[PDB]
Amino acid sequence: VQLQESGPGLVKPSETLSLTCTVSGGSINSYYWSWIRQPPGKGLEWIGYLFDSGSTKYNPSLTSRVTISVDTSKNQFSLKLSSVTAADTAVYYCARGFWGLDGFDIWGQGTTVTVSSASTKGPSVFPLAPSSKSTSGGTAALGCLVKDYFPEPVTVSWNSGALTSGVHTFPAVLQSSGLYSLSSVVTVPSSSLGTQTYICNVNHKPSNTKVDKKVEPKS
Amino acid sequence: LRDCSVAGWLLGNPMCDEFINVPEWSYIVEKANPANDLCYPGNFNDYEELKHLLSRINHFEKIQIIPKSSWSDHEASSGVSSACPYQGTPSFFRNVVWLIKKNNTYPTIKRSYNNTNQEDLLILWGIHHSNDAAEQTKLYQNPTTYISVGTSTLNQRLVPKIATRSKVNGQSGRMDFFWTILKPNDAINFESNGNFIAPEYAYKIVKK
Amino acid sequence: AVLTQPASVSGSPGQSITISCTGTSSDVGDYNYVSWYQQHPGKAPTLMIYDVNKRPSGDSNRFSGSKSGNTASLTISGLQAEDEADYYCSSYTSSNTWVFGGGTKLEIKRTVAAPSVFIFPPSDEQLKSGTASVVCLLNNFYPREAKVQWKVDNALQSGNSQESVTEQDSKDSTYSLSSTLTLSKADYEKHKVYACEVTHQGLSSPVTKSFNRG
Ligand SMILES: *[C@@H]1O[C@H](CO[C@@H]2O[C@@H](C)[C@@H](O)[C@@H](O)[C@@H]2O)[C@@H](O[C@@H]2O[C@H](CO)[C@@H](O)[C@H](O)[C@H]2NC(C)=O)[C@H](O)[C@H]1NC(C)=O
Ligand SMILES: *[C@@H]1O[C@H](CO)[C@@H](O)[C@H](O)[C@H]1NC(C)=O
Repeated sequence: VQLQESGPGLVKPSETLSLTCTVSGGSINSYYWSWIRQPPGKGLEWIGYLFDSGSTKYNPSLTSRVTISVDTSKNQFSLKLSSVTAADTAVYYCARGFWGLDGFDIWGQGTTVTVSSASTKGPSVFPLAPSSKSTSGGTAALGCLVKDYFPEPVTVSWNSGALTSGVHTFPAVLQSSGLYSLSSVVTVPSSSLGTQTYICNVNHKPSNTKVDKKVEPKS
Repeated sequence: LRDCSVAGWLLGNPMCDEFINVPEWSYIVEKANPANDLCYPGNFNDYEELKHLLSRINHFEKIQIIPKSSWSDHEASSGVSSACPYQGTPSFFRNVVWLIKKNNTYPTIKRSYNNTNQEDLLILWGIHHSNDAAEQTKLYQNPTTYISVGTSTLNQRLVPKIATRSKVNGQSGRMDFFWTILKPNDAINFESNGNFIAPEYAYKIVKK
Repeated sequence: AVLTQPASVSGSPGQSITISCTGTSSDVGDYNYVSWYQQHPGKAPTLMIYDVNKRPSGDSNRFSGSKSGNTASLTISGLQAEDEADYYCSSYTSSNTWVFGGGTKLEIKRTVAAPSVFIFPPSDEQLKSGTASVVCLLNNFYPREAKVQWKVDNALQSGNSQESVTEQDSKDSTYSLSSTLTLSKADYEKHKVYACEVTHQGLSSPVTKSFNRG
């Protein structure tokens, strides 16, 4: 069984967040179904769940703003959160459980929602160029700097997922402009900088940006 | 057992207090004039066969399978009757829950329990045949109801019959009880829009 | 709500560690519906334990749950590098809700490891845009504590740099750290020496990496 969250990842303050969970490979019926969120760098918070035919119970701190509903014919259930503020910026998860499990066994992958009046904006990708500037043998490091995008998230791979050994992708930081920036780096053999090709694949779905950048030791 | 039958024991009749992990008995001596059987008048279906299975059973562990608090759209501690008082206050069975409407609505129950234990479970539940259309709407709002219970080897679709009874301890309605054995990894499915007496506690059992 | 969990627990590979989770009578105490979830960052939590002590699969072989009073516990035997994660307890409550604990970051205590330090000057593509980003990379070190100081023509810097740290690596339990110094294109070209000096228990003396043109 698989769960997938769906809906817009950028909502304006005081408007209403709307999300849908699509259940594949199994039926809604007889299970209970829950929404859970996680603000960036924080812990999980239970929003509420739907059970029986269409009964609900909500977290006491949110119950005046939340509506959970179900559509058995489409095998979906939905969350609405009204009058959103910046404190509702979170990754939102849908989840399943049942009596005898009494927790939550299958979770969606999560979808990021950011509460803001700003507009989507794609990243600029700049190289972090290697050279014969060596530290600790497996010397030579390179990367790319993914700068000034909004909102979260971006994904980064190297050589289309073929190079994963020694790669570090750092958590984004939000800078004083309100735009995000991050970097991804790889440690590579110094002796083969001339001949090996290293390409970082940046993907920013909220702006439909998808840019590859070759990183090389210049001259 | 002292003054209780087997049904009144398994259902949690307030009169009886024989519970927890009640010690691995070497079969059961029950008087044929069971002082306190059911609180309400009614029948315990297949009492016969359950008594034969309780013969080959030695030890019981009660467990909570559906929390009473999870019926938050119904009233769950209003179903009480003088048929069986705890102190002198009218009470009901402990191990099973009488769901009443909440504020002129009875939402449709549709809920599963999966036996995630290593033992088979003995699960009990009931149906209420109300006295009159008045009591029906008074307890359950919906005039026309149903109970639906399914496992891999059980298929119940009941319809409760409005009918006025000859009073037994002051009530002209009756409650029928049913039981089944849920195997590990099998699930029991409940679905109802009224008259349902729901399980809360079941019993883990190992046989010979 | 929030159940009480230690913010972090620490252990060497191979040993047993335990995480506590404290609630009250209305959740952890009265019910047997405590679950434990393991979460790596950017992914959904994964159910590791349910009904206080049941395992969904063989991935939980080394995991074991128990409960005493209003305090639940999770024990992980034979700690492995890959056990590094956030762990959350959860409990059903008498209000027909669920509550989570605050989460416990599990840290793997390994030997000391000196950083490898790299400094990157701003690219020409970016300087055409009006801003210069100068990156300092500290790779594969342990423990976490590390001082990074920027110096432009030996002038110490403050307030013009940000940094992020990776999670503990799932195979060798190290950290990496990226410090980014941001200047205007105007201020970048006013100076020559750009230096990153790193201090860390794995280095006998601070290591400085530097470049010139700017
Ligand atoms: C009752 O539940 C069992 C167990 O479910 C699995 O374990 C739980 C703890 C939870 O992690 C679930 O997500 C799991 O699916 C079901 O038996 C499993 O069924 C799946 C079906 O795909 C199968 O892959 C597993 O091998 C089964 N495991 C065992 C031990 O049999 C079972 O189907 C449920 N009963 C009903 C009627 O749905
Ligand atoms: C009772 O239910 C009715 C729906 O008919 C609703 O108007 C009212 O708010 C409810 N009263 C409560 C929940 O106290």
